[PDB]
Amino acid sequence: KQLKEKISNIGVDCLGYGSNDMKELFVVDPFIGKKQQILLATQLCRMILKIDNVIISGK
Amino acid sequence: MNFGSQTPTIVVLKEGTDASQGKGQIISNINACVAVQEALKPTLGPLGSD
Repeated sequence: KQLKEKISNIGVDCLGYGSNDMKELFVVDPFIGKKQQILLATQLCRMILKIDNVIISGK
Repeated sequence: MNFGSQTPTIVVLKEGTDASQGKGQIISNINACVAVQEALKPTLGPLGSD
């Protein structure tokens, strides 16, 4: 659907409504909040992948 | 004349003091530096690892 139509506010309806268009379902999120999910994730995983030596001193 | 039954010999260095002669120790010192060197071997370069 999203490849066909350019309207980009259709997602997964979890409450079981008959229509997936989110204009009528009253759901809104901030841009700064959804952006930080990608930024803090992709910036952390760079650090996770760059570890080769892993030394853990037993307590 | 003697004070007692026997008299054990004195160790020159203190008991537990490690010491060694020959070319074995300097090779061990070089191998010790190479052991520390191998930890930082793949770290060198832009594509290195933390």
